[PDB]
Amino acid sequence: MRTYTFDQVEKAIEQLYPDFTINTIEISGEGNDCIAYEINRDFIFKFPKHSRGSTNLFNEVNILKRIHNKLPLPIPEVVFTGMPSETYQMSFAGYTKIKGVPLTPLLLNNLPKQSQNQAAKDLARFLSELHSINISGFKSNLVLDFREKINEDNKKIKKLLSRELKGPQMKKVDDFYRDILENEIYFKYYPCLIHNDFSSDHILFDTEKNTICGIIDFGDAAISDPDNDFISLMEDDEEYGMEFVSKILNHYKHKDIPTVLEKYRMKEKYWSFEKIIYGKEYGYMDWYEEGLNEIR
Ligand SMILES: Nc1nc2c(ncn2[C@@H]2O[C@H](CO)[C@@H](O)[C@H]2O)c(=O)[nH]1
Ligand SMILES: [Cl-]
Repeated sequence: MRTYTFDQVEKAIEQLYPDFTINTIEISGEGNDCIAYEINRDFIFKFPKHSRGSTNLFNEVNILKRIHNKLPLPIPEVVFTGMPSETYQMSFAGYTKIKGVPLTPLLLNNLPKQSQNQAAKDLARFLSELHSINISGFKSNLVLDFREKINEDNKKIKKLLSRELKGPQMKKVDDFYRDILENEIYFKYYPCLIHNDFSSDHILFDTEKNTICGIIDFGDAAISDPDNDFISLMEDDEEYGMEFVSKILNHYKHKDIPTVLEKYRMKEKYWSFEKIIYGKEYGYMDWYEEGLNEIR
């Protein structure tokens, strides 16, 4: 976590875009990587909160450039870019603002049923088109192999928690990982481009038309398991629930729905472990203690 004032934001952008006069600045929203500023009412400028976030911002800028006209929904179009330094791979990025509000579970459920169903179809067509984008020209570094990630997570957890857990407790963590890794269904998928953070906060809605009008926040985008993009929608608390996602799956012509459900169940048990690792790697200490407490 690092912080910006309006004066730094304006100065940073002026250095590189001297001819863009700034009138108004205000915070649009915040994710885990960047703060997003609304400039001149019509632009969103993301500035990274730390080096990791900046690397994700850099990722987002390059992916958006590659897929800019391949999708059936608006996505952010980059119009302004910052520069690298010893600290940030990209100091900021500016794009055209997508008007609209997040499609919260609450909003979605209050829509007429025909609109709920168009939303499901629209989300599926967007995912289908996305997961079909040809990935040849993509940076091979973008590939996230789930088997590799799980193995590396198991060594990170050991190394992080070795002096925190009693032996029997670490042995059970070890068992959990071993069990995950002997199940081939988590690891057999055809890699493609995925949004990888495809949740309701990132789906923008036009409440005059009652239709989805944008997908945002491509900072986690990767070449990986397409099923990631359904499981992130399935949580009942903060997301859409099984019923709605099962309409999406059906429009998508998903062939193996029980496999999607099993990946969701495993991801849900996996969350404590993600909180420890994501906690340390994004320096969110609250998450770390929560997952550690849970593990006991
Ligand atoms: N309404 C709107 N919000 C955005 C846009 N880009 C970023 N944000 C907000 O800022 C947060 C961090 O990117 C997002 O998750 C949204 O809350 C945009 O184009 N339109
Ligand atoms: Cl249909």
